[PDB]
Amino acid sequence: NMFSSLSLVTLLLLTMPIMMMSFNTYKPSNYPLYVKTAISYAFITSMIPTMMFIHSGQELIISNWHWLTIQTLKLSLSFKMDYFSMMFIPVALFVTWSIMEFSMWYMYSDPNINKFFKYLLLFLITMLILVTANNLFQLFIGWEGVGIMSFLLIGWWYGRADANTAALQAILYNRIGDIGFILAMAWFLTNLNTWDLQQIFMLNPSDSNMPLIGLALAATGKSAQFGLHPWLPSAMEGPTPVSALLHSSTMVVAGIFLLIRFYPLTENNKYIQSITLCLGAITTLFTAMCALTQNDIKKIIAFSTSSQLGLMMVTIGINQPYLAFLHICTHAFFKAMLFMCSGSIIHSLNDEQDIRKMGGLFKAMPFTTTALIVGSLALTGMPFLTGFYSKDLIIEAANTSYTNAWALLMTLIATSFTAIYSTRIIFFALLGQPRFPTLVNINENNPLLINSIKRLLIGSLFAGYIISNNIPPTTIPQMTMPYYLKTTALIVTILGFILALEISNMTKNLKYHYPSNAFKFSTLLGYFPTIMHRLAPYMNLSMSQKSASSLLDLIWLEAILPKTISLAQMKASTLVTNQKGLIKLYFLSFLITILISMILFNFH
Amino acid sequence: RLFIIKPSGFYDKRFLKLLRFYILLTGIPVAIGITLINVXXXXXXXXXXXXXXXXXXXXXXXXXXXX
Amino acid sequence: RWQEDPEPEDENLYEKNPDSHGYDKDPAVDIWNMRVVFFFGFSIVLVLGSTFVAYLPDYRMQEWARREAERLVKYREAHGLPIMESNCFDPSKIQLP
Amino acid sequence: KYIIPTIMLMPLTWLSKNNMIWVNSTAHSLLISFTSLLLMNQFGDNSLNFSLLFFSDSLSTPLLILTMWLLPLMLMASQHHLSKENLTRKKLFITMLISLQLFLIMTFTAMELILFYILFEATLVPTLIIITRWGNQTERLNAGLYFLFYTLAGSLPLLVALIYIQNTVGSLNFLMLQYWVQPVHNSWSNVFMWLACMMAFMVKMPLYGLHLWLPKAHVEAPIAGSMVLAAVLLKLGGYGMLRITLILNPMTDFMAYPFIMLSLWGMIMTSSICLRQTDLKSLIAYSSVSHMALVIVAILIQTPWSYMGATALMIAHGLTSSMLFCLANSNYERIHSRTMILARGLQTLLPLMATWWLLASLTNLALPPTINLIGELFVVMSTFSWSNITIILMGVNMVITALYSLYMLIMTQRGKYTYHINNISPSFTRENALMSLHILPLLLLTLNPKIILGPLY
Amino acid sequence: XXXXXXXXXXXXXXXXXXXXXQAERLAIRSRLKREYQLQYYDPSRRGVIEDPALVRWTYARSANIYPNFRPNTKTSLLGALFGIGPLVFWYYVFKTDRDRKEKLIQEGKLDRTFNISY
Amino acid sequence: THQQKVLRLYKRALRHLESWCIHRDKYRYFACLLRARFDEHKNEKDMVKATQLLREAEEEFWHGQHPQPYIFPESPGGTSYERYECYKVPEWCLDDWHPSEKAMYPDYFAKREQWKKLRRESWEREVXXXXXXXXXXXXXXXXXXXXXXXXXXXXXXXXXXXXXXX
Amino acid sequence: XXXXXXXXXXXXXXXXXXXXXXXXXXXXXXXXXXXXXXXXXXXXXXXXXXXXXXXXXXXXXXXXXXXXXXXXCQEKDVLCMFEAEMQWRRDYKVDQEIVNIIQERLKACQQREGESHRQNCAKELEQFTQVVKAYQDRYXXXXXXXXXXXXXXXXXXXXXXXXXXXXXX
Repeated sequence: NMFSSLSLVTLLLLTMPIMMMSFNTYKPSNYPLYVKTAISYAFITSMIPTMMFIHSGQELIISNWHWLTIQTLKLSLSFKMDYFSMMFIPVALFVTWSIMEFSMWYMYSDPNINKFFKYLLLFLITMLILVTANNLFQLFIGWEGVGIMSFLLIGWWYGRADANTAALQAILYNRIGDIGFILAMAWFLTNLNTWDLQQIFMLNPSDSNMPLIGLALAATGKSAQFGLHPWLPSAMEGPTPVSALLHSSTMVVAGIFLLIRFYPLTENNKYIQSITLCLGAITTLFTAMCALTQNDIKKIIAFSTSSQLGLMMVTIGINQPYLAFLHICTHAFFKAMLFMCSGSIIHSLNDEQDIRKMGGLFKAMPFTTTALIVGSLALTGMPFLTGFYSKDLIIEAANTSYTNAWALLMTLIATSFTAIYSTRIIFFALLGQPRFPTLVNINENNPLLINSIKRLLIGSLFAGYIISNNIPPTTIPQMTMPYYLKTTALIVTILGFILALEISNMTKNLKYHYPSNAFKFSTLLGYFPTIMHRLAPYMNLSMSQKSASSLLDLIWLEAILPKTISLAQMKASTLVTNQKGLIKLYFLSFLITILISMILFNFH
Repeated sequence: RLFIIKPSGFYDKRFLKLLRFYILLTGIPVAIGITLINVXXXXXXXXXXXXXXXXXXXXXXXXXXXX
Repeated sequence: RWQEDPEPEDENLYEKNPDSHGYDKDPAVDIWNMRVVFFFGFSIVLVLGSTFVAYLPDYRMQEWARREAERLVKYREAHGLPIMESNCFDPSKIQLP
Repeated sequence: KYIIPTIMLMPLTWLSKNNMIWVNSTAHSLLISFTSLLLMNQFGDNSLNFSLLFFSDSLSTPLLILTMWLLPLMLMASQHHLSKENLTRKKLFITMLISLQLFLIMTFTAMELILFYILFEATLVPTLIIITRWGNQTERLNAGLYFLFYTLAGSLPLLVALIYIQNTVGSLNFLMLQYWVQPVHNSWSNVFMWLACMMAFMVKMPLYGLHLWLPKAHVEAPIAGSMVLAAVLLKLGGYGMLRITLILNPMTDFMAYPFIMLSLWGMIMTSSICLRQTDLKSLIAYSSVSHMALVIVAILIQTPWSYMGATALMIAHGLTSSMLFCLANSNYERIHSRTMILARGLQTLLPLMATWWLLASLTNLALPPTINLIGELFVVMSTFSWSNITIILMGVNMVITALYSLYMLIMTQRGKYTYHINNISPSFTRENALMSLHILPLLLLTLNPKIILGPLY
Repeated sequence: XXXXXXXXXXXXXXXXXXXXXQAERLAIRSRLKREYQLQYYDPSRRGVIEDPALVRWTYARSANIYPNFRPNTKTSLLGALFGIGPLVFWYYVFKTDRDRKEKLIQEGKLDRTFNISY
Repeated sequence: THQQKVLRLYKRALRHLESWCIHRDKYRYFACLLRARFDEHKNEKDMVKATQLLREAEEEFWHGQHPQPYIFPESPGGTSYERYECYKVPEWCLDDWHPSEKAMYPDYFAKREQWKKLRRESWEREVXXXXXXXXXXXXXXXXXXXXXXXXXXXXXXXXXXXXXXX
Repeated sequence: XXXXXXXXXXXXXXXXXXXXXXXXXXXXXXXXXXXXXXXXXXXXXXXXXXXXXXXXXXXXXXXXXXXXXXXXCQEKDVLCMFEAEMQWRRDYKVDQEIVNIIQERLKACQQREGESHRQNCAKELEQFTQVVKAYQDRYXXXXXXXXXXXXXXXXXXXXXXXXXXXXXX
């Protein structure tokens, strides 16, 4: 009984600042602190039902506000507190808990300091709807809501140019991903009368039309993938806590989160199994390649999410939903630290977003640099740095399958490729001689910074102790090949880091080497600004201007009534201006009229 | 100290004050609407006996304001 | 030559000789209209009108059908085998062809 | 109950003194609109007739409430205009709205087709005088003549259509009597019987062909922006397509098949032009073509699910497009030109109106269930039961629905405004009230959208 | 559109004709700037300036529709095939899908048993 | 002008050099190598040979043209906050402020009123001085400086005064 | 209650044998919050229920049955058709919400079993397949929008298929 009551408390606590947003009571300067205090107690109230889940208990609740009664349907505000939904809530809340107190230090003394917190709460609420969604109509509220609140957050900085391009593209590529999602709605209603998520587990149909052109097409729009991903580096143009949330716990889960909930459909269909891994094979290396060449503090972390998303797509293709959410939950703790500890450098040395100009040494900054070493090594296959409890479990499970061999070989190169861009934060900018970005640059630790980073360290270290042990698993994967499958996950990180250190030091420590101008680089951006920022917006607007507007919508589609005006006025002139007076002429015409009635028309 | 960038503000802030003053003026029946469920009983599910079909309210369940 | 065509002039109330107003000319007309009866419709149609909309007077058998269906389910389950639908409004039709 | 107090607005404006006028016309209209929601909503299983056939009950029309909602709103934004001119001229063009309100109530209420026709074309007369006068830019007549010679050219074939039905099959009258109607045998002589009933509603509800009636009416502005809301009422004023397709021709859908394909291309090509256009009012004018094109698709499918989305979109578009035109009027009163590129600057100069700009733009897209999610998505779900191919075309349109809204935002979200020196006061107390009176009724429809979509709901 | 080499600083010569060409460009640039300078730097204005170049830009799309199109040639017919043409394209797509569906209802049922919506 | 075209390319070449090299000590090594290449042709003045080198300067530079160059902080175009961080408020909005709120902090309002009265009186004198310049068309290239010392204000007064503050 | 089937009874009993610790975090929080504000909410609900006292019984459900079916009266006449058309629309509106109850029975099965999903239940699965198939054939679902006059033709179309197939075999 306590499970149902305490579940709604977490939902109500996040809406309480929105209830007090509309005047109500006056709060000067305390409004940014009010958001921090609201989520602080929201974490404690969410910890208890997860502790209940380890023991015993599973509950589904509806608010009885069913707005639909249309044709054999009921649609109440449904809240599911089961496994994938239950565990994700305190993980997502603890990630935000640090970001809100981080938002006290970053973006300080602004005229729109209060309005910045307003959209972030709605960015948290809409996600919590998507997590607990048990209706497919309820699922749309979250999946679009997170994608629509991102417009106000990515394009937060009021820029006359370039800043609004990112906010437009964030929904534009998302709405091409919507084509599948809305098709997934229409197929679900016609084939199944139930419409809600509680249907799929009983009388499951075997059809390829639903998950492929549907959930997988939704997984290409939301959450990076290969289909459309030019919105990832552009999103870095906004403030640093915004870019942190989009790529750690919130916007980055929305694509994968749907596929885990629809796990009985993926297991039965064999054609879906292949296409999820075949598209997942291209996501692993192609996006990881872009992290090497692109030299910006924020933009390296932007492409690193999509390379991590490749492994998140493999989990669906291997038919393991239990190990699917475990990677993302630990990924939430990986990049809540990594985004803003690197973001702390940008604010310290004036306003520099490039790794080349940045020279934040380990001796110069004591607190921020320690998080950068731990965070980068956590992404790679490390035995006890929370990497083995998330990344390595997928690699060991993938080898024992009837699935595609080319997709399996491509993932193995990407696991060793993680070591290159992780060291490209350390060796390229942090380590060695400082680049000196500006003469007399001040960098100091603030009281708000210490309370945020140190308490993030608990989440980044104890993630492989709490989440991995308490959650009940299904079917153990580790059994076969001690050197070919089991050792290969750990050896790739060791051989990758050795290859990264040898290649970087050869170019950096050389003095006289001369860089070659001629190179085979299809790596700088991946040639997506040449086709989707140059060709695709042009082709939709050329057909709009050379055709459509200048031919049809103003001339040819109009030419129905002006066609019966230009010919009507010609027929009008043949009666008015015709016969220039004279009684003679009118009486000559009357001679014919009698002859028409007698000869031409047969009547008497 | 600086003079800074200037907006209108006086016309802008007054409208929000003038809007909310008339929300609060009809915010009293909203407060009574809560007490109508509290003080007066809403509805109970019971089988109808053959005596009267409709009196005041014909068929209305939940909220006294519906009747 | 225009002769009499030139007469156009820019006009705006803004704040000059108006203090703070919405209605053009006269402070007495402005306060009694633009803030009172303009916001009286905001209080009656929006706030007092929110009680209606669809909530309260049943609205086309939305709440009535639920009580009607439940008693028909329990009656047909105990006696009959077919649940609700089997042959809808058809009992002995005079042939077909 | 509905007519008579609406007629008493005519002696109200004339008898009242010159200093008042606007106070009496707005306040008295608001209390009549409250009483429309009080009585019309009550219905049984099948909605029973109101009285004798002069004005009848509503079966699937909560769209009458929208006309009552704009009944005071068509006076609020017109306050900036008309004030410079004569006091007698002010009274005349309030009474032309009252006459519009008189005829618009009669169209939706009266359950007829014979007498409905002489109220269908009767709305065109007051709007003609409204459009042909007070137009700031030229070519009023190149839009005024096009306003009639598109509509009347298509609607006069109803005289040879409707009368032909009642002479053979009983009488049209009540529609509640209309069950005498036998299914059409489908022949070459029966082709022009179906076309004449459709072509009348093919003009008011804009397609791909014969669609140029609408942009000319919007770009060449009648009076300020409040009369453009009445032009939105004319789109939904052709609601008889819900009644004719269901009753008069139930078996006929084979001849509907080419007309769906025309409206399907009136979604991609009508949206593409609505991107590179210069005028701020035109970028609402062409988005209103595609939004009402969704309804025409839904009608010709004839599925029970599609009429739910059809009735929703009539109310959805009636309070979102009118909201967008009020924002276009608020920039037209300050900058004195309808150019999008020149009128550039939100938040910095217009701090509170920019939040109203956001709420109006996002409602064109599928937000959390306000009305447009219950409008658009219901049609897309119903098109798959017609044919599987539809969502490949309909999904592309869902991308460009953002490209109406966001392009209107971004091209005004630049805080430059170097050439512009005007727009000192951001918005008057009435101007901000206009924006709230359009979105907040839709925000109340989130709780209960039963009175937003009801053909057997 | 882009060539083999991106145009930014490619092919430039001083000469005599090119030196006077830049003098022609600055002559109009300074002339239109000074009339803006006289309008911007005075408190007596208060309002939005017209600018004849920007009005003619809006007039290019809103007007000049029927003054043009008087030479139709073969270019207009190609635009008609890109407009009225694609409407006839889907006529052999939607009908073929419907004839596929209509045959299934009468013989060899393909529709799902758990279907009731519309 | 020949002198300006060399300087514009040389300014770009130094800033484009730091994208390829990582360390600042290696940057100084290549900077001396670039100086020796251009000083060989700078010694003698040529009309045909020097112009041929200017078109040759586009080559080699274009072969290694896109390694994502660094613009450092707030720069015209490029990357990382071009118009961002500075939202700003126009000077027209300052006078637009309504009473009661304008009464709060009277030091900023009274000082601005004194500057506004001085700008209104100088506007008539500045208009006659601007047309006094010998051109008899409208203007030539750039705006002319003030000749009078007593009246002050060189043509534009609101150009430098009241702009933006971060 | 009565109409809704659901599960008979749930077990739910804790043992707690392994490890001493601080008893249980789930058990301690359940006992604490039951008397903190859950007991106060139960007392406030009882105080308002007792305050009602006098209550109206009311008719609630209305009768009106049969009154001649639509497939008994023919020829276009308002006097006979109107009562018949109201009867069919009454049945159609109820049958829209009949399916909803049977749909909710399948919704109740999915949560209560979870891991079993399709392996058990079977009774709710068979009940849903029988009704929806009958709803698809009899109550439109294919024959356009709702109309009582068109419904008799839809019933005749199904009857014609039964007469043609049985005669051949």
